[PDB]
Amino acid sequence: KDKWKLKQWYVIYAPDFFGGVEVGLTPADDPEKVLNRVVEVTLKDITGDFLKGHVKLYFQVYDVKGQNAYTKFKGMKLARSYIRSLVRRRTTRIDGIFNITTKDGYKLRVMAMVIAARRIQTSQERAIRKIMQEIIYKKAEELNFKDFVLEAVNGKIAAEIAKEAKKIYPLKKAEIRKIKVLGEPEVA
Amino acid sequence: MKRRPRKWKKKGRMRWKWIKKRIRRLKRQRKKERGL
Amino acid sequence: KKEKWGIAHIYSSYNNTIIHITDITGAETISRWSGGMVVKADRDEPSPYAAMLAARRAAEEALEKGIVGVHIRVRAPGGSKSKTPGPGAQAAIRALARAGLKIGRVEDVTPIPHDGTRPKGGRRGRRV
Amino acid sequence: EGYPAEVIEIIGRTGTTGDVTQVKVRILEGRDKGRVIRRNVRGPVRVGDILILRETEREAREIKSRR
RNA sequence: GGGACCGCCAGUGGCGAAGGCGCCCGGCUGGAACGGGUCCGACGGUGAGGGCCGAAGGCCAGGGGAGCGAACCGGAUUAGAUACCCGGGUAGUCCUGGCUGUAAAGGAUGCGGGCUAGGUGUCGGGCGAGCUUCGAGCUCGCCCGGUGCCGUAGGGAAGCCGUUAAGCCCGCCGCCUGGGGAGUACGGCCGCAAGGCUGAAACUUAAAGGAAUUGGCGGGGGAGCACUACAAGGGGUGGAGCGUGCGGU
RNA sequence: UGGAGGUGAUUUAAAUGCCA
RNA sequence: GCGGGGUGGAGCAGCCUGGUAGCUCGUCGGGCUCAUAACCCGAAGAUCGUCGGUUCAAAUCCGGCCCCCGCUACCA
Ligand SMILES: [Mg+2]
Ligand SMILES: [Mg+2]
Ligand SMILES: [Mg+2]
Ligand SMILES: [Mg+2]
Repeated sequence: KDKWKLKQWYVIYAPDFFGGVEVGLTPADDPEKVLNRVVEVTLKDITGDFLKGHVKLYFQVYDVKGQNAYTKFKGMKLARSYIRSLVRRRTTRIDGIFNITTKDGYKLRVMAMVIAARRIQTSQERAIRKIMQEIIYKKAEELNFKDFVLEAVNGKIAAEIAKEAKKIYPLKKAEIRKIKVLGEPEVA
Repeated sequence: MKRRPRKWKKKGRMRWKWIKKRIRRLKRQRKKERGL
Repeated sequence: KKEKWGIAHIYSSYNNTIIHITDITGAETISRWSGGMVVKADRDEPSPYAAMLAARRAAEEALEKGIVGVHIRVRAPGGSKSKTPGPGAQAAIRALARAGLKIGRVEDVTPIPHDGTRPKGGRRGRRV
Repeated sequence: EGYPAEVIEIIGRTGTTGDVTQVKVRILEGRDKGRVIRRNVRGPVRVGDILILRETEREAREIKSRR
């Protein structure tokens, strides 16, 4: 059918900071329409080594220049079955939800999680949480936006919470889980 | 109603809840019904 | 490149089943098939048989327009109701690949609430 | 239409009147030709017969562990 | 754009006088356990009448009305079905100031003190040895506190309790004295209402109630059968006239 | 050895019975 | 001014579209249970008020007569 057979195959790009690597094919007629659809892909597909298979990412387009939608970051999500495989009995998860902003002004909301080895009472728990918020605050003052999203999802901050939180009690699989954007700044 | 719990046993009788409700429909009466 | 791809949402139930074959971003539908379209009886509206039939015919459409391989997204009504998938899952996905379209990442996206709203019934259940 | 498949094991008898029979057989030819499936048959059967079927994709429904 | 709960870790796990109490951060705030060659100097137990708190439900107003929804309107089901099933939907649930003071409010066990075997986990604290990525960590003993199970002396009609007595000793308190008629009657006391606290008698009957023991049964669960059971097959009676046995007249 | 607790499930239409 | 059905013991179905009164409660009787009721099935059962017309042919379309008769001229 023409309604079908009048479509037109635009292409998407990885956002610039990841290094442009093409992903996906999308059909559409007129360039005014496909400007607020979103994408999900893994990390493995964009220069990804397998063992980062359980990471999941999001871009939203922002422009249509002649069969090219250059994307823009939107968020990041982990695999629900994956974390489901961590929280078992006698484990006592630890939650942390935080608001930060960035040098260049992007303000974001992150939700990072730890898991101890045993059960522990709060007065040896909440300190962990305070420690996480601290060693993230300091972090998010020196970095641009694009670079911040780079290294957390690279898998880097984990190796630091899983360093200064051990100094209270031994633990396993410390890391950040989901990242959602809030707005975008006025400058530039 | 100053309960007496030997009656709920439902042995050779009827439920208690649904007897209370019916005694109300007569105390409300002999109070209202020209008991003035 | 030349890799045309797409996403198939598959929505199950106790009472019917639904297949939705879509573009990559998910906003542009391609082909839609149900259970109430092929078979008739309402005993077998949930059978695996209608599941297969409609779920082969779905591929038999979306295979011409250009879709090649597919990712899967399975889902139950969930939410404020039952959390169990219908038995039609392997009634579609076992047979879908058998229709020649490839397979990529496969996942269910069952919606669960953190203490959602009130279920039906109430203090005595579906008192059959 | 004429597809034959070969019986390679009898597994049990189900049916409200003890009539069907759980029997894991192998297809011998076709787009499958080598996949071994699960079906219930009617009549008497021996290990080593040559059965015809007509769908090669039905995947009969499981039993209560044969016992 | 809204309104209403805070999933999985979650533990005979903690906290409270009892009802209750579970997303996160800052302030305010009561109590208990532990460790203490600290201080005051019998200052205590109970408690009639008295005084406070007290899930849900109803009601006074004002706000809020997502989902859930007696009342109420439909289709079903049915011998009927004002009940079970289904599609809708008023009051309520929700927020502020109130009166109501009702529960299987159940450890169905009031509250304080002394004593009388041993075993076995687990939360807090502490003391002692070991390790230890040296961490506010991980093992193992021993002392004092709450929460669990098995079981001696003894105790009970037996279910069963066993230092968290239903054992043995010293205190104070409230109720019960066949069963119903009955929590009714008449009278007073608080309530805005609905109702709540106090509570007899005439007469009628020979017993109602508890704990365990065999068996029958179960539209309870397992094990195992049979052509007077079914499945799979073969042949029939019921329908005609007649032989022959009962019913009845 | 025996339980002692918890989460889910748990099925059409099936009324009644002199006399010693 | 009219105008309607003119139907088995009972609801009257069915009427321009034309050949089987058409099912349903009830009456006889036969089945299942141990026995009853529910449940099942054969039977009885009027044959369209009635004289007609139209109609090869009928309630079926149109009329004589008559059964019972159901709506005929209200807001201080
Ligand atoms: Mg008593
Ligand atoms: Mg007193
Ligand atoms: Mg039923
Ligand atoms: Mg009978």
